[PDB]
Amino acid sequence: GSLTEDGLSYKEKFVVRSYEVGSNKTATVETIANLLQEVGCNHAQSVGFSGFATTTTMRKLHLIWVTARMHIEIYKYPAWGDVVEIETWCQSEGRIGTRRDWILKDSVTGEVTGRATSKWVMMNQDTRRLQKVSDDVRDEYLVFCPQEPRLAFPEENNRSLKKIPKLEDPAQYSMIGLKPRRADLDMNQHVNNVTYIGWVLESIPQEIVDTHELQVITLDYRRECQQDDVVDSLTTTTSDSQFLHLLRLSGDGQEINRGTTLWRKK
Amino acid sequence: GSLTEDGLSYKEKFVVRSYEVGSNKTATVETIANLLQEVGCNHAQSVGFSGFATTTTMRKLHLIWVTARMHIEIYKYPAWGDVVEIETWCQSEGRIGTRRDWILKDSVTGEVTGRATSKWVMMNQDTRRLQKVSDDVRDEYLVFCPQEPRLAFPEENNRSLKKIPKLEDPAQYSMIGLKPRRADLDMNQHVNNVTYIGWVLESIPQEIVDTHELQVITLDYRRECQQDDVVDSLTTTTSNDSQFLHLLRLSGDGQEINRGTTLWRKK
Ligand SMILES: CS(=O)(=O)Cc1nc2ccccc2[nH]1
Ligand SMILES: CS(=O)(=O)Cc1nc2ccccc2[nH]1
Repeated sequence: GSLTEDGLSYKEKFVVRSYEVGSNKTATVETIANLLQEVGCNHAQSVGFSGFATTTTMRKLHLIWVTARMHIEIYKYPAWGDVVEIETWCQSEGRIGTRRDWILKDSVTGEVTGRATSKWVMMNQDTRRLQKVSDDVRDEYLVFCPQEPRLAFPEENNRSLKKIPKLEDPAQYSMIGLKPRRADLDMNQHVNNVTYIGWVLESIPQEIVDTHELQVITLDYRRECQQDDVVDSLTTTTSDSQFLHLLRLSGDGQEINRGTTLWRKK
Repeated sequence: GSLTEDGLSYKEKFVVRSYEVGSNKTATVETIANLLQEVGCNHAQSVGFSGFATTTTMRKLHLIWVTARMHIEIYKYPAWGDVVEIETWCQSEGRIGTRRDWILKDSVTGEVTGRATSKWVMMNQDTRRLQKVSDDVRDEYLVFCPQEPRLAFPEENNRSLKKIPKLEDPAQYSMIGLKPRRADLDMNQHVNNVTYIGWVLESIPQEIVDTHELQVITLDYRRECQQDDVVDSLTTTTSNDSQFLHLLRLSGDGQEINRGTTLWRKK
């Protein structure tokens, strides 16, 4: 991997692994999500940051970057043995936080096979309180981002910025009692954000998975699943096939995630 | 990746990923297991086989290669960003089946940081019945294996060939109600063999994990966990070092799926 000529974006190639593919022998959306996360960490390393991509000033204030929303759109999933190239860049969206974008390409043809966007906020790692981005912290990141707007999703009022509603009981489909295992944790012992995508998809029936391909997934992150927590995954068809998703703690029903998926007939 | 000069073994390098490491910021044993599986799959591809590594004759008879035992010994876990190089080769052990071995090295120093061995059997994929390797099928593989014995574990009576006993109730520690999710399945919709290693380790207390490093793991594969099965993971201490006896069984009737042992060293 490497920063591009201007040093304002990062590129990396990946060869799709045998354990990374589904029944179609093409990379799963969780593998795609893990590769986006990997190129994001490598971009942070290449410029001196750090998976919290922190400055020494944020480390002193116990401040970290946390994902608020992830949106992924796949046109063609890379097959087993194929090389996929991913370009990524960050951009501030005012005091709200930062946006990280990705573009996925086929290394052979050069065609865009997918794109992603994510919204991040600044949080005190202990109090879990959002303190919003200050000027002296903002200025430390501005030299690693382009000044002109560079958007993976430029269309006005696109799918990535749509408001997601709360699923109402009874759900059409459900997957109950989901628990994370040690392989679901990251290096800081927190549940990896990709696990939540997997948990959302657990409530999609096998008939949909076998006859359709996932085109779009949008996920909101509200609360973390704290290791010894149990998750319920709820899904209702809202339609192509569209679904509304809800992740909640098995006990009291506290919301952890809300999302939507769009699927195309094979 | 590539076959070595003699075409009798395969080598591949891997850069350790951020999501592949644990709390020590070094590759987990499940990441190591996935990388062993990947270089095994790439060795099969490089010579014409197709993750069952079958010949057209085995495909006609509905025969597959299935793991009976996996044994991994790690001296140093590769850190995040490090390149690890893995060499792998197969060798027949008569009509019983074949053995796949691995040697893990640090690409910078060249020192062996780990090694692994596995025993595989031929099974009919429909009836699940085992049968001895026929001479016509055996001959198809002989040209891709060395003739002289080449062992990752040559030792007189090494840990890789020790018989594992059945854990007796009550277990000291347990992790109940484990279920696989879609990411735990392979391309043929079966539970990936690496998931079982993860399930065994789920019953090790967090105090052991935080104060020790896993040195050896030996796992026997007896029965598959199907998509809709639920697993109970049982562990009892059997011991400077800490040793454990492990059992994976179906939550309901208590049918055994795996039995294993781990050895851990103080940090
Ligand atoms: C919310 S974030 O994307 O983790 C913050 C960030 N902004 C960056 C700019 C360049 C390199 C790494 C960067 N990490
Ligand atoms: C049970 S096994 O070891 O997966 C069968 C096998 N034996 C091989 C020899 C060379 C290349 C691939 C090979 N696959």
